[PDB]
Amino acid sequence: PALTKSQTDRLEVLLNPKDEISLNSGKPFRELESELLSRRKKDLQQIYAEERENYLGKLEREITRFFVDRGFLEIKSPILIPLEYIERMGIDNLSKQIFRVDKNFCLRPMLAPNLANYLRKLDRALPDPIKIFEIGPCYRKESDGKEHLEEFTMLNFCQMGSGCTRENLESIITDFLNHLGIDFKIVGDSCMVFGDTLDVMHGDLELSSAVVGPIPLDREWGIDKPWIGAGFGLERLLKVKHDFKNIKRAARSGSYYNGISTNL
Amino acid sequence: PALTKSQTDRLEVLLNPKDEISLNSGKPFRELESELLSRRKKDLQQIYAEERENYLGKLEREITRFFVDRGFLEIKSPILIPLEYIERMGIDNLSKQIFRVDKNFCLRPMLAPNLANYLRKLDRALPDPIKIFEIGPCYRKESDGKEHLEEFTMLNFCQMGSGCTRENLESIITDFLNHLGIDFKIVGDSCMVFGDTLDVMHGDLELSSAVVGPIPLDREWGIDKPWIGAGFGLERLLKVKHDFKNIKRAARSGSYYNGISTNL
Ligand SMILES: Nc1ncnc2c1ncn2[C@@H]1O[C@H](COP(=O)(O)OP(=O)(O)OP(=O)(O)O)[C@@H](O)[C@H]1O
Ligand SMILES: Nc1ncnc2c1ncn2[C@@H]1O[C@H](COP(=O)(O)OP(=O)(O)OP(=O)(O)O)[C@@H](O)[C@H]1O
Ligand SMILES: N[C@@H](CCCCNC(=O)OCc1ccccc1)C(=O)O
Ligand SMILES: N[C@@H](CCCCNC(=O)OCc1ccccc1)C(=O)O
Ligand SMILES: [K+]
Ligand SMILES: [K+]
Ligand SMILES: [K+]
Ligand SMILES: [K+]
Ligand SMILES: [Mg+2]
Ligand SMILES: [Mg+2]
Ligand SMILES: [Mg+2]
Ligand SMILES: [Mg+2]
Ligand SMILES: [Mg+2]
Ligand SMILES: [Mg+2]
Repeated sequence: PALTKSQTDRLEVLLNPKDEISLNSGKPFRELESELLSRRKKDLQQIYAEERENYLGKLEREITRFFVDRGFLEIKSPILIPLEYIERMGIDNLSKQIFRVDKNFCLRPMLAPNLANYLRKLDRALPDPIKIFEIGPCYRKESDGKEHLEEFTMLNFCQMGSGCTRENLESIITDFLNHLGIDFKIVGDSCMVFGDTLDVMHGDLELSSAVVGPIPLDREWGIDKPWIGAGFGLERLLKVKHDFKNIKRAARSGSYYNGISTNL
Repeated sequence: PALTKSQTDRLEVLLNPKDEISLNSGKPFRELESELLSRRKKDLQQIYAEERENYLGKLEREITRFFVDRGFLEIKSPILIPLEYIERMGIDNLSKQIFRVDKNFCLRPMLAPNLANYLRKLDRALPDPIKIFEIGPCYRKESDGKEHLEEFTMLNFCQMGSGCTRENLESIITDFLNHLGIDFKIVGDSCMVFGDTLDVMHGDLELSSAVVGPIPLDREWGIDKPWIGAGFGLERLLKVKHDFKNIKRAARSGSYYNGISTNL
């Protein structure tokens, strides 16, 4: 008895990357579902007993330690931001991906504007170079796909002043991804906001877009020094680390806990 | 030369709880402002050199360790939630405090609905009792006040099954606030959502509302076991810990870093 698409979809939800269970074997659907369900219950019992940290939270904490230890100031800035920030980033009506809140606000689609404000303000107080980073939620309307979430988690680190070269930027990215054990290559790309970017690729998967300033947009933000920065999606890092087939396994969600289906 | 309200407001921004500087001394405004500015620059230089962690982020990590170590599963759930969750929590049109996103969504004003879903789902897999917690942003339209933010950070921990008594709930709260070094008392109050609550008070400041279930709302969420839970505002905990006069010092913001004005 062949499997329906609904049945295939259910078994894929319950299947984990570490499993070696074939759906196209001729085993009956209810027997495959029940076996997968029992393994996932066991996986959750082991997490609860020994490993009670959330993957996204744990990765945020790991990344935070890495950048604090390397001299970067940890920033926590608003997620609900002025809609005016969007036009001032030169996002001309990505502009269609913005989640609007009431009349004058939106959910941030990137961390960059808040971090530009911090760079400008902190340069009045802190010695050269200024090094800061943030990790937190960001929001984009997206087409349903294996690599995109509408609610995702960004890391953005940046530096302003001395040391703001492509060479140093690549070196930080290398040290960062070596710490996480993720292989990568850097490929040139372009962005309608920042211009030329350095894209950090794992296979076909874009982990990060990075930028070497200065750029003309800086004057709109009161920035007048060289700078570098890079933005990474944490759920994409987790997708790589755990070999997930769909980024939803990694997302904020009532539907998966650390890649294990909660629909048991 | 007396100080204007604008001048007073500027000096209050630059003043920290540890300062012993009188604005009503007769010192000229520009000399007071310049002295405060120089101390705040020094405070930020010391943070950057030695103490680069954000207060909200550091407190989230401290609380996370406390509850993981006590057997609670760390949850990270969506901040952007279905508007339908609001009516199902019996919030009948707090309903006016909700930030609406597009047509069918809103920014969560509490963590409770997501955690109720997790309790129900995890009870299919995990042994008794089920203990979970979340920390993260929540959103309420509020009047401008010393104790309220429109974007704040909630902790909610909860337990379902055995051990779900007022006695155990108070004991967890006591252990938690003793760990943070915050004195408190518990006072009865009422809530249009949950019914009777136990409110955790520091002086006149409400740190938490806690609830001993079960309650009739449980049937709407598939909950049929006893439960306990409590929700705490992290920025209010930081307000207490650091003696801030206004909770904005503690908030996600481009305007303060760890209680130090960024407008220097
Ligand atoms: N919708 C999304 N879901 C999950 N992660 C995302 C999403 N959008 C961006 N990211 C992550 O944020 C990083 C920096 O954002 P950027 O603006 O470069 O994305 P992007 O170039 O639009 O990505 P893509 O081309 O894959 O849509 C990306 O490299 C990616 O890792
Ligand atoms: N607008 C806010 N800003 C900061 N913290 C908040 C806010 N609303 C609630 N909290 C925190 O969340 C906890 C639990 O939420 P709850 O629904 O009990 O708040 P509340 O009873 O409406 O508080 P209040 O009466 O002070 O408005 C509160 O005890 C408080 O510590
Ligand atoms: N490449 C990432 C973001 C890189 C930016 C790094 N940091 C930062 O935002 O400050 C610089 C800056 C100055 C003026 C105007 C905007 C920004 C992305 O595309 O999401
Ligand atoms: N006192 C806190 C929240 C306490 C709730 C604890 N945990 C939880 O949400 O699950 C129980 C539950 C079951 C059915 C419907 C809603 C909730 C506040 O008022 O913000
Ligand atoms: K496999
Ligand atoms: K999500
Ligand atoms: K004082
Ligand atoms: K805020
Ligand atoms: Mg994109
Ligand atoms: Mg791209
Ligand atoms: Mg990109
Ligand atoms: Mg209230
Ligand atoms: Mg109250
Ligand atoms: Mg309350």
